[PDB]
Amino acid sequence: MQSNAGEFVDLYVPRKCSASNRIIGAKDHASIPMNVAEVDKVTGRFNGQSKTYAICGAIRRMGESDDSILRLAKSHGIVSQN
Amino acid sequence: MGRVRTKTVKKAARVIIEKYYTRLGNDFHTNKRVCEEIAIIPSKKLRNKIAGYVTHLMKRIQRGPVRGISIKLQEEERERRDNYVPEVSALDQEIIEVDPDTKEMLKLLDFGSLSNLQVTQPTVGM
Amino acid sequence: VRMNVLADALKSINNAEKRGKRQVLIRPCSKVIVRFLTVMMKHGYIGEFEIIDDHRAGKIVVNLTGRLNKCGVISPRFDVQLKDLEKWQNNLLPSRQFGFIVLTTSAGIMDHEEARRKHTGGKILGFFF
Amino acid sequence: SGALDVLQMKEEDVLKFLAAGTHLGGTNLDFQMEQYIYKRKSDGIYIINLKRTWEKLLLAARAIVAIENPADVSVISSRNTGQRAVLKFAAATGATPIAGRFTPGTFTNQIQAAFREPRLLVVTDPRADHQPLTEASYVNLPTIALCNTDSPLRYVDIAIPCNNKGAHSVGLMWWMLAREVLRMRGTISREHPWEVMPDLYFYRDPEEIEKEEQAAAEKAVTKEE
Amino acid sequence: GKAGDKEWLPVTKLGRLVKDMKIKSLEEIYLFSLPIKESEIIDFFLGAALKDKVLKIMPVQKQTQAGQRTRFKAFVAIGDYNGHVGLGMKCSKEVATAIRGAIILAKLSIVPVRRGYWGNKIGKPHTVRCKVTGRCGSVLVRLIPAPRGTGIISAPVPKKLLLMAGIDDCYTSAGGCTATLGNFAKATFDAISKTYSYLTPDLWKETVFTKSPYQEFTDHLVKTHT
Repeated sequence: MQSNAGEFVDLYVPRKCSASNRIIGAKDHASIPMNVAEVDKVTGRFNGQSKTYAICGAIRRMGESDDSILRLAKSHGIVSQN
Repeated sequence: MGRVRTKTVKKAARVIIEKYYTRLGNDFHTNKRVCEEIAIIPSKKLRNKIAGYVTHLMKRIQRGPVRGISIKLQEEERERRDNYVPEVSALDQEIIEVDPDTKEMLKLLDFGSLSNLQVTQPTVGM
Repeated sequence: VRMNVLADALKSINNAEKRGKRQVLIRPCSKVIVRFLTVMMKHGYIGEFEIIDDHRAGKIVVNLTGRLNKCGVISPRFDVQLKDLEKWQNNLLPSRQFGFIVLTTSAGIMDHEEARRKHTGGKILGFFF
Repeated sequence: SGALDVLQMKEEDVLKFLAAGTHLGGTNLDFQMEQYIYKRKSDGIYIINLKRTWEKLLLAARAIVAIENPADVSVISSRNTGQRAVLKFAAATGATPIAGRFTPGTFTNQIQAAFREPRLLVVTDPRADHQPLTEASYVNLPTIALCNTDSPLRYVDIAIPCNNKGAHSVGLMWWMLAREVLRMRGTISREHPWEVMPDLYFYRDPEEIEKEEQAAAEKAVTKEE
Repeated sequence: GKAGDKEWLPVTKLGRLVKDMKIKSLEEIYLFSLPIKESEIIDFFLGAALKDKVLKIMPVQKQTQAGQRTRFKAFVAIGDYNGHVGLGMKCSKEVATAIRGAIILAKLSIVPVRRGYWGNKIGKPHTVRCKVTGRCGSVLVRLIPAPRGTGIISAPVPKKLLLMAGIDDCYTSAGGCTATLGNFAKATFDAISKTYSYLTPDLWKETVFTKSPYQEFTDHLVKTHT
């Protein structure tokens, strides 16, 4: 957040979950980052740079996260036509 | 009557069988004298109890596995059941066929082999 | 009955956004709802929206994001005279800095920030933030 | 899938899926399990798609790879069928098994001596191991498990559908799971037969084991005679 | 005579990374929304700006066949004047032990606040970002933003918390039974929490999802550490 100078304030800028577009607080212990491993996709062997996600507790606790994690990987890979 | 064993007996009885499994017999008197040497039990009457329960446990340990304590040879046979069972080496019997409405899925996913057809009657409980 | 159409409309998109959705169905499609959502789209609280056509009155479908917190209606429709304005916007908005009271004027439907630059009072409809 | 046919399901594995009856799934359904099913028979039994099973296997396994420590991907199962399977899993691949009764508070205590902080979980059957799932949402653990048609989804991030009512469906699936993580991380890759098989991830069968061992001893004695 | 402390050997993973000093601020912790399970982590980062303000020391007591039995339940506030506050309750047989139990618990539950401006900028935020609420069982508060130099206009109870928060200007109003102050202060604390859980147009730009400290610093923790 900006000021007169454009100087940035706020002690931490919180992170905003992928499929809910809302922000998770300092205490919120049902919110998970989930690391998918990429592969080279020529031999199907692990190669470094991961795809990382974040999900909030609200969609987790109702049981909607399973669709969100699927759709996120469906707009990328690995998922073709499921 | 009464005389239901306390937890102080049942705690140490398990321990003494785990780490001195070999020394045990199944006689009262032999199992007493072993407990006297591998540990000190500060009373005499207490000693006569802990031996008798150690004896009573050792009867059951020579059958199937007890669920309160572990010994080595049971964890052997555990491993022997849990690395191969004699029932199969084949997956599952190598060829298993399926009925239609599964075949329609496979038709649209480029598979077209090893099937049977039976079109079983309507319906649930009917 | 369905006395006021716009008032029944906003509660759906309010309820839907809370549960976590991104497509809705709102009926029965008034022209008033269209120009409302047009202004609400420019600022960026909702995405593009598709008007289905029927002869009856139509149906509208919306694509939305979590940016919206709540859009409410204010009914019945009171007048504002550009000195009553400051009193309204204090009660109805979380902050001076952002939030947008909507209204209709003879110069068309618009936010309050625009109306002040045209010197036009008029009838208030709802709000959002 | 992703890569064109060097990750996509082979003709071989199809036989194993069908012989272990994984395709079959229970009578009752949930509204989160509607898409995974294709359809019903003429009888109460609903046929899980095997293509849809296969895609979910991969990113599940790829997440088990994505951690840089293999000693803190804590697997859990408490059903008897899922004891022998998980034990070989976490023995072969570096992982931590929690076999049998969970003994609650082991993801939130500072006094218990079985306290652990892992990152992932891999659970069999939500409705036997509901306890670790609830405690996962107090300390931010990603979660994976094996769902059936009638198993609800709640405090899980990804499902791996299966028949899993106590079958060869169980042990086969845990074997396949351990196969994939080695194709990406390990040097087992070649994707042509691995030495270890799914014939020891299957259930004990303790009374069936004792009877088979007795019959094998009788067959050994009669071969020697 | 004899010298040297030795205090705080971590049994917690997060605690060990702080003790080896590869986590450089609490602001990293909050960004991943981790629990904090030890009271020395916070007291390592801070500890020379944290004050306590014991609100009430309240008796409660039940009835048994031998008569009364009374335990003392005290509330204790905590906060430095840069944006971090907390609050805690605890009860025990005696007084001092309950107080010291609460001074530990309040450090554990500490959180940051988000401060903002009135309608214009001149640097250094002095008030609350947006108009928020917070309820605890029929008590609620309506923290309303205020211009500079008005001071905190509130009852005595929330005037403690908001002043420690560094929120120097605020208008408030209460609703319901504020006599039972345990509700009243927990409802204030509830409101003060919501400040970073309220979405504003500033935060609409998308996050970069930087990798976790748990992931990057895992190399030191492959010895026997848990």
